[PDB]
Amino acid sequence: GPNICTTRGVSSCQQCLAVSPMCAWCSDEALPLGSPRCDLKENLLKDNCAPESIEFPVSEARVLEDRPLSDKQVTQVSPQRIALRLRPDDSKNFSIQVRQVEDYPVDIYYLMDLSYSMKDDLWSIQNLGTKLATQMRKLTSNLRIGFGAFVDKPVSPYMYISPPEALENPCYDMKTTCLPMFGYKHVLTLTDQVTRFNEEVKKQSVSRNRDAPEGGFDAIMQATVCDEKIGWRNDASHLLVFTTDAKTHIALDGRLAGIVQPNDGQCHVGSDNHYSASTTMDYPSLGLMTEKLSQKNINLIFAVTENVVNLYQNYSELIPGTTVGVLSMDSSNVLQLIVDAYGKIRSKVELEVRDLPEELSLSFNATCLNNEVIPGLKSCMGLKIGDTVSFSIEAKVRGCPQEKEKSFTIKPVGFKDSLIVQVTFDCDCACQAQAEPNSHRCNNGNGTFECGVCR
Amino acid sequence: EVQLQQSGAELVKPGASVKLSCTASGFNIKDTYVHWVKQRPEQGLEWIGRIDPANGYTKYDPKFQGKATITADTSSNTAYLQLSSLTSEDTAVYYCVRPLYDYYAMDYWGQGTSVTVSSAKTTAPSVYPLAPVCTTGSSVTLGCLVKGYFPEPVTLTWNSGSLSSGVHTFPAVLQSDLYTLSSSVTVTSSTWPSQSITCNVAHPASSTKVDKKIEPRGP
Amino acid sequence: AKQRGDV
Amino acid sequence: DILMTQSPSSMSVSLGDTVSITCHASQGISSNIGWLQQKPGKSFMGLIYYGTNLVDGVPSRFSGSGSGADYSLTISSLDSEDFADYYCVQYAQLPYTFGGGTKLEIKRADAAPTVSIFPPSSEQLTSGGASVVCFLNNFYPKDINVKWKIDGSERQNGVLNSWTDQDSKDSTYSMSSTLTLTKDEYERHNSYTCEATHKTSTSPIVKSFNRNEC
Amino acid sequence: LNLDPVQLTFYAGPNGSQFGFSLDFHKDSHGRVAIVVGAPRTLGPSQEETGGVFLCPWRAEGGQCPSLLFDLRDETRNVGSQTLQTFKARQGLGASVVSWSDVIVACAPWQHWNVLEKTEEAEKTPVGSCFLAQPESGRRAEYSPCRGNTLSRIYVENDFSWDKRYCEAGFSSVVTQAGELVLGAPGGYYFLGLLAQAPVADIFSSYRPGILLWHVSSQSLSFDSSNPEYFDGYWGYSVAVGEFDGDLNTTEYVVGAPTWSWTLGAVEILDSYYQRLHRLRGEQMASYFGHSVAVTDVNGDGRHDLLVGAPLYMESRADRKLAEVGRVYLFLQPRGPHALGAPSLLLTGTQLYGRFGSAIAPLGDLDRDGYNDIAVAAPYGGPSGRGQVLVFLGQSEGLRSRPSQVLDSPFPTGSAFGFSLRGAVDIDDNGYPDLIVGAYGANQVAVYRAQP
Ligand SMILES: *[C@@H]1O[C@H](CO)[C@@H](O[C@@H]2O[C@H](CO)[C@@H](O[C@@H]3O[C@H](CO[C@H]4O[C@H](CO[C@H]5O[C@H](CO)[C@@H](O)[C@H](O)[C@@H]5O)[C@@H](O)[C@H](O[C@H]5O[C@H](CO)[C@@H](O)[C@H](O)[C@@H]5O)[C@@H]4O)[C@@H](O)[C@H](O[C@H]4O[C@H](CO)[C@@H](O)[C@H](O)[C@@H]4O)[C@@H]3O)[C@H](O)[C@H]2NC(C)=O)[C@H](O)[C@H]1NC(C)=O
Ligand SMILES: *[C@@H]1O[C@H](CO)[C@@H](O[C@@H]2O[C@H](CO)[C@@H](O[C@@H]3O[C@H](CO[C@H]4O[C@H](CO)[C@@H](O)[C@H](O)[C@@H]4O)[C@@H](O)[C@H](O[C@H]4O[C@H](CO)[C@@H](O)[C@H](O)[C@@H]4O)[C@@H]3O)[C@H](O)[C@H]2NC(C)=O)[C@H](O)[C@H]1NC(C)=O
Ligand SMILES: *[C@@H]1O[C@H](CO)[C@@H](O)[C@H](O)[C@H]1NC(C)=O
Ligand SMILES: *[C@@H]1O[C@H](CO)[C@@H](O)[C@H](O)[C@H]1NC(C)=O
Ligand SMILES: *[C@@H]1O[C@H](CO)[C@@H](O)[C@H](O)[C@H]1NC(C)=O
Ligand SMILES: [Ca+2]
Ligand SMILES: [Ca+2]
Ligand SMILES: [Ca+2]
Ligand SMILES: [Ca+2]
Ligand SMILES: [Ca+2]
Ligand SMILES: [Ca+2]
Ligand SMILES: [Mg+2]
Repeated sequence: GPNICTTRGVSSCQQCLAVSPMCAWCSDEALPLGSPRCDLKENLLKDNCAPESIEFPVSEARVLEDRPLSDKQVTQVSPQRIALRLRPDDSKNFSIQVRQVEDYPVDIYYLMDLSYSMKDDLWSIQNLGTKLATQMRKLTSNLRIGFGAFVDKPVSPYMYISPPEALENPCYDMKTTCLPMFGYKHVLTLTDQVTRFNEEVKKQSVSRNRDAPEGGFDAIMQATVCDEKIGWRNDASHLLVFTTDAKTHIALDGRLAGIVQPNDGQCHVGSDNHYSASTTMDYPSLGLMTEKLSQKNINLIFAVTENVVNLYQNYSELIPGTTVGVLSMDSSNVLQLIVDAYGKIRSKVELEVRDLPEELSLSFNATCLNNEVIPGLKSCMGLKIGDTVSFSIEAKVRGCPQEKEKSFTIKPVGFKDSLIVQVTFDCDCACQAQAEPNSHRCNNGNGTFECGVCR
Repeated sequence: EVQLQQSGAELVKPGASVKLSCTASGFNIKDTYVHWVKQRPEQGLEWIGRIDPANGYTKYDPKFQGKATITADTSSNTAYLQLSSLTSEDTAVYYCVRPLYDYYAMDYWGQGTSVTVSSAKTTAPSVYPLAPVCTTGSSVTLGCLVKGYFPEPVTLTWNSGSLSSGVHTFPAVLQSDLYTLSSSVTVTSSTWPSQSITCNVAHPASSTKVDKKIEPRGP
Repeated sequence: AKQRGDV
Repeated sequence: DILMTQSPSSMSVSLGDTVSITCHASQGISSNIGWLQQKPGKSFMGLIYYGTNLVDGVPSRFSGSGSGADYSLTISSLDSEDFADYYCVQYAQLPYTFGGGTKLEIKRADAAPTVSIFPPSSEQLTSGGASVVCFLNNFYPKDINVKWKIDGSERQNGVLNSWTDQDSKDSTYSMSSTLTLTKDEYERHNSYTCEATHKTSTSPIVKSFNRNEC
Repeated sequence: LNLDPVQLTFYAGPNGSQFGFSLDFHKDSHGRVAIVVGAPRTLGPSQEETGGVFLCPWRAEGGQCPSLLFDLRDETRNVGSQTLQTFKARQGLGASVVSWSDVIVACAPWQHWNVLEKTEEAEKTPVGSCFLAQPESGRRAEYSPCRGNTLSRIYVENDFSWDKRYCEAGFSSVVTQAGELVLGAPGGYYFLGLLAQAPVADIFSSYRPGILLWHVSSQSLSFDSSNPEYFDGYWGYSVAVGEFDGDLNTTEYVVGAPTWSWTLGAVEILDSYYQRLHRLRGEQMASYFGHSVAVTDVNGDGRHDLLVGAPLYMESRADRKLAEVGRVYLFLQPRGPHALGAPSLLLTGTQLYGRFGSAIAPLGDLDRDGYNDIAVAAPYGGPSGRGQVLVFLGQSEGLRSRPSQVLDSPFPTGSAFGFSLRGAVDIDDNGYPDLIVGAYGANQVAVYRAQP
C-alpha cells in the first residue's frame, strides 16, 4: 500500500532525498494540504504537482579526460578522469578500457667466448652482440642488455705458465700479442644504453689457453646466480646468450688441474668482476646449472658455431627449456630464437583501487579477450602487446557523507596509467538555494521558508 | 743381451763415399740415441754425431758437418753412417754407441768398423830372409823382411807355426801407400844352422804364399 | 682436425 | 768445445795396486762424465756413467769420483785384465768430447835391448834396393832411440820403425828399424851401424858390419 | 651385511693435507698388513704444498701415522747442452697410491717438468711422476715416462703428435700380479690420454738419482690417434686389470675414458699390447661414465666381471625432469670368446648430487658365502649429504639391487666420505675381509671390520 517516501517523517526536502533514491519532493504551493510532498515522482505528477516544482536528483557519470588508447605520451587506460555525482545511498556505473601498449621488459646477458680459437669468430660474435642489442631494441623499448667474457680456468695445464712472459701475453711464443687468460669476466651490467653496449662489445679481443674445451659453464653459472652484478630485473624475461666454437669443460674435468671441490652454485664474482673461485672450484654439473637456471627464471640459449651445434643440442635436451641457435656471420638464426621467446610473453590486467573512501564501495564486471562479461571479476590474463580489455565498475555510496567531495583511483597493477574518479555527493535540493530567510508564513518563531514548508 | 753389430772392414778410394751400418740385436734401434765415434791412433777419439731413430733428428760436430750423414731405419733395426768425399784423414775405426740408462750417456759400443782410404792397387809382398853378420854367442837372432804389399793383412809364421817362442813380429807400417812388416826369431846357437828355420808369409789379397829358408852368409 | 688445442 | 785433459797418459803399475786416472774439464760439467775401457785389440766397454754409477756387470773394484771440472776413476786391486786403455768422455755439452786416454802398463825391472844388425839379402840386392834391418829386442822401459850411421855419418831419411806392444810373457818391449837406401848408394860405403840408446846405459849399444867381409 | 659400523677405527692426517684422497692395504715381508694413505696437499718441509704419503700400522684405536719419506727437492741437470728441470710444488704426491709385494708406488700427477735450450723450451707442463718405495730396505726409485727433451717448436712443426707433456702420469695406477706397474695419464697426447706400463723390478734397476731422463727398456706406452672420438677423452682417468680373454697367461687392462666421444664417456678392455678387445659406451653425456672401474667375479663362475661408475648420471623423473644421482653398471663376463653385452644390472643413486658410483671397491667375500661382494661410494649421499657407502653382495644372478648394508659418514659436511675405498684384505686376522674408507675433506680414514 504505502511507500517509504511518504511514511517516514519527511519534514523537509533534504530528509526526503535521504530516505531513498526513488523519492521525489514537490515544491508546488498550489498542491493541496492532504497530499504528501515526499513521494514517488509518479504519485506527485498524478496528484497535480507542477512538473517544474518536482525535485528529483538523478545520479550521473561524466567523462572529463577521454584521450584515446594508443597504437604504433602513451595512453593505456581510457577514460583517464571521470566525475561521479551521487545522491544519498545511490549508485552509478561507468566504463574503463585497458590496453597493453608498452613493450614487455626483456633482459639479455651475452657471454663471449674470447679464447684463441675464437680469433676467426670474433667478428661474428661482435656482429651477433650488436645485432641483438639493436634489433631487440626495435622489438621492445624495455630491453636491457649487458655482457661478459670467458676463457677457462687460469691454471696449468689449461694455462700456459712458461716462460714468465707468457702469463701477461699467452701469445708470446707465436711472436704476437693477446690478452692474459681469465676465467669469467663480467664486463657490462644489464643496461638500456645500447650505443655503449655496442661500443664495448666492439673493443673485445681474444686471449689464449692450451686445451680445446673451455670454461664457459663457470660463466653460465655465475651469470645465473650473481643477481646484483648482472642486474636481472624481477618482473622481466631473462635470456642468457652463450657463444662458443668449441666443446666445454664439465664437472669432474677440474681434477686435471688438481681441482676437486664441487661447484657450490653460489656467486663468487664481487669487486674486481672476475669469478674468484675459478682456480679453486670445479666446473658445474648440468644438474646444478639446471637448478639455478630454473630457480632464477633464466632461459639459456646456446649460440654456437656449426661444428659444435650437435654437441650443444644434445646438452640442451639435458637442460630442459634450453634452445640452440647457430653462431655465424649471419645473425638471423639466433635472433629468431629471441623474437620467438618474446612472442610467447603474456601479460595480465589486474585492477586495484586506491584511496576509496569509507563511504563508497565498488563492484566490477570484467570483459576479457573471450568477449564474455565475467561478473565480480577485476582482472584479465593472457594479453599480448596490442590487446584491449574492458571493465564496468559500479560505485555505491553509503548514506550521505559530510565530506561532499572525494576522489579515488582505479589503477591496473604495473601500469603507470590510471582512472581518477571524482565523486560529488548531492544531498541538497535546488529549492534550498532559494531559502527566503524571513519566515513570512510561519510567524511563530520558526524562521525561513523553503520548497513550500515551515520547520 | 744388448749388442751392436757393425758392418765389416772397408777399403775405399779417396773422393768416393762409404756407408757403414750398425744393427741392433737384443733391443730396438729406436729405444735410444745412437751415436757415431771415430778413433785414430794419434788423434784419439772424436764424436761425429747422433740420431734419434724414433724421429730421425740428428746432431753433428761441425767438424763433420757435410761429410757425415747419420740415418736410421727402424724396419731393419739399423743405424747408418755415410762419409762422403773420402780423404786420408777418414782412415779410422768407426763405432756406433748408445747409453744404458742415462739418455745422454755412452755406455754400449759396437765392435768397430775399420775404414781404409787408399788409391793403392793390390800388390804382393817381396819377402827377404835376414841371416846374421859374421864371433858367435850362445843365442842367434834371424829375421824376415816383408816389403811393399797392399792391402793388409799378411800372416807370418816360422817353420809353419812350429817355432813360436822367441818371436817378435812387428806391426806393419805404411810407407808411400804400401805396407812393410818385419819379424825376428831367436834360438840357441846349437839350433841354427844345424836345424832348418824358414820364414812363411801369406798375403790373401794377392793370393800368394812364400817360404824363405834362412841361409848362413858365405865367403 | 689435426690440431687439438685452442685454435 | 769442452777440452778433456786426461792424466797420466800412461802408468807402469803392478797386480794388486790401487790406481787413479784423473780427468780435467775446461769448465764445470757437473758429473756428466763417462769412463770407458778398451782392452788390447778389443772394442770399448763402458765402466761409469754420470760420474759414479757403474754400468751393469762392471766389477766393484772400479769407482768414479769428482765434481765441478775434476774427476777420477779408481781401480782397486788391479787384475791382469785391467791392463788396458781408459778414456773419459763428457756429455755436459754437444759436441761430446773425449780425454786423450791413459794406458795401464805392466811394471818390471829394467832390461837392455839385444841389438842385431842385418845387411841386405842377396834377393833384395838383385832388385836394386838395399835395406839394413836392426832389431832391438826385449828391453824395458819402452822408451828407446835408434841412430843409423853409414861410414860414421848419421843417416836420417829412409828409416822406418815399428814397435811391439808389451810382451805377454816377459813384459818387455821390442823395436825394429829398417834403413832403406838405393843399392847404388849401398855399394858405395863400407861401414853400416845401428846405435841403440836406452836408460839402462849412459853409452849406446852399437852394432855394425863392414860390407863384404866374412 | 656384516661390516661393524659401531666400532670404527679412525686414522688422521694434518689439517688441509687431504689425507685419505687415496689409500691401499700394504703387506710387509712378514705378512703384517698396514695401510698406505695418500695426502696430496701435505705441506713439504718449507711450507709449500708438495703432497705426502703415510704408512699406518694396524691399531684398533687408530691415531696418527708416520710419514713415508720421499725427496721433495727440485732437480736441475745441465746436460747435452740442455737444462732439465723438475718442479715438485703443488705436485700432489699421494693423489694415487698402490701397493704391490713389498713395494709402495705413490704418484704425483701434477709434478711439472721443463727443458730449456738457449732461448727455447719444452714448456713447463704437468708430466706427472711416480715415487717408488721399498719400506723394509729404504730403497727409493722414480718413474716418469712422459718427460721429454723435445722443444716447443718441434711439436708445432709436427702438429703436436706424440705430445706427452701434459700426461699427469700416475693420475690413476694399478699393478698386475706379476709386478707390472700400469699408470693412467689422462692428459697424454694432448688430452686423449695414455697408459704407461713398466715392471717394478726394472723401474728400480734402471733408476739413479739426478739423471732425470733415462730409459726403462721394458716399458710400453699406448698410442696416439687422429680419431676425434678420442679427443679430450681422458683415457686413463681410471685404470684396472683383470682376466677377460680366457688366456690366463695374458693380462688384460681396463681403462676409463669418462669424456670419450664428446663427453659420452667410455671404458675399454685391452690386451697388454693395447689392442682394444671391447668398448663399453656411456649411456648419457656428461655422466662421467668411466670415472671409476672395478674388476671382480661377483657371480661365482670364476670369470671376472666389470663394474663402471657414472657418478653424474641424471635419472629421469616425473614431468620430464632429471635428477643427478649417479649410476653403476654391472657387466658379467660370459663363457667362451663372446663379447661383454649390455649391463646385467644398473644400480642408481637415490640422493640428489650424491655422486653414487664415484668409487667402486671389490670387498672379496665379506660374508664368506661363496660369492664376492662390492662397496659403492656416494660421497655426498645420504639425507644430510655427508656421504654414504653401500655394500652389495654377489649371487648367482650377479649383484643384488638392494644393498645389504649402508655405511653413513661419521664425518661432518664436505668430508667426501667414500671418495676413496679399498677392501678384499683382512687387516685384523679374524678371517673376514675389511673395508677402508677415505674422507679427504676431513683429512681422515675410517676402517670398518667385518664380523661373523
Ligand atoms: C555485471 O553484469 C551483470 C549481468 O549483466 C549485471 O547485472 C544486472 O544488474 C542490474 C542492477 O545492478 C539488475 O537490475 C535489477 O533487475 C531486477 C530484475 O531482474 C530480473 O529480470 C531480468 C530481465 O528478465 C527478462 O529478460 C531476461 C533476458 O532477456 C530473461 O532471462 C528473463 O526470462 C526475462 O525475460 C533478468 O535478466 C534478471 O535475471 C538475473 O537475476 C536473477 C535473479 O537473481 C538471476 O537468477 C538470473 O540468472 C539473472 O542474473 C532478473 O530475472 C529488478 O527487480 C531490479 O529492480 C529492483 O532493484 C532496483 C535497485 O537495484 C530498484 O531500482 C527497483 O525499484 C527494484 O526494487 C533491478 O532493476 C539486472 O537485472 C542485472 N542483470 C543480470 C542479467 O543479472 C550488473 O549490472 C553488472 N555490473 C556492473 C558493475 O556493470
Ligand atoms: C648427439 O646425440 C645423438 C643422438 O643420441 C647422437 O647421434 C647418434 O649417435 C649414435 C652413436 O652414439 C648413433 O648410433 C648408431 O646408430 C646406427 C643405426 O642408426 C640408424 O638410424 C638412424 C635413425 O635416426 C639414422 O639417423 C642413422 O643414420 C642410422 O642409419 C648404428 O648403425 C650404429 O651402430 C654401430 O655402432 C655401435 C656402437 O655405437 C655398435 O654397437 C654397432 O655394432 C655398430 O658398429 C650406432 O648404434 C646414431 O646413428 C646417432 N643417432 C642419430 C639420431 O643421429 C650424436 O652422436 C650426438 N652428438 C654429439 C656431438 O654428442
Ligand atoms: C549501467 O547501469 C545503467 C543504469 O543507469 C544502465 O543504463 C547501463 O546499461 C548499465 N551498464 C552496464 C555496463 O552495466
Ligand atoms: C684444524 O682446523 C680447525 C679449525 O678450522 C681447528 O679447530 C683444529 O684444531 C685443526 N686441527 C688440527 C689437528 O690442528
Ligand atoms: C706365456 O707365453 C709366453 C710367450 O708370449 C711364454 O714365453 C711364456 O712361457 C708363457 N707362460 C707359460 C706359463 O707357459
Ligand atoms: Ca674458430
Ligand atoms: Ca680450455
Ligand atoms: Ca688374459
Ligand atoms: Ca663372473
Ligand atoms: Ca659374499
Ligand atoms: Ca677382518
Ligand atoms: Mg677455444
